[PDB]
Amino acid sequence: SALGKLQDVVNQNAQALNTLVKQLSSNFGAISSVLNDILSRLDPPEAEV
Amino acid sequence: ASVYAWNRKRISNCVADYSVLYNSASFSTFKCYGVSPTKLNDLCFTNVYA
Repeated sequence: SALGKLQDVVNQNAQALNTLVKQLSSNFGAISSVLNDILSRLDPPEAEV
Repeated sequence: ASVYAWNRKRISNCVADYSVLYNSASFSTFKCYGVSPTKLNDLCFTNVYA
């Protein structure tokens, strides 16, 4: 832990990138968090919403 | 059956064929929520209840 300052930058950026990718699994109020499922089971009018 | 005691049939482990829904003439309302009626043949469901 002597190089804590360097390890912090690696940890902060990796955590930020991990948080970004984990946001792809959030519905945000939509039926599903994946576009393919929404497109698979909805018509273009309802899929757009 | 009467609406108060409605029949529930569980459907699983089958090849779902919805041709009955499209070929029938008797249906008056064919509403669908969360899915598109025409796309029912291109979907896989964990379990179905009728």
